[PDB]
Amino acid sequence: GARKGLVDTALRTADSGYLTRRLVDVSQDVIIREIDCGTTRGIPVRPMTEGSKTLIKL
DNA sequence: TGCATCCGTGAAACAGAAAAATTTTCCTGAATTTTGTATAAGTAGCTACAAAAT
Repeated sequence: GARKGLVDTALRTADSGYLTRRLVDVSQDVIIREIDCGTTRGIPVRPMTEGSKTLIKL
């Protein structure tokens, strides 16, 4: 096991860093620019509730 | 035509030559001090001198 665990590690290290690096690239400059905005629509929410297990107190 | 493969990504030659270069020489030339040298007064000195304070 332990080996497996190891070599893995040695990898998913990058894999992450990699991401962000994308993420940040794609999501790089949504900067708050502006209080005016407008609109009154949004979106709903509800606790996350796999099975009666409710993951997240709303 | 979805389905092959399949690009290519993110992770030792020489001798004889010559001609160059270069480079030491020169020289020189001039340019550039210094000094001589005047220079010319004015001088600031300086040296007596005089009356009047130790």
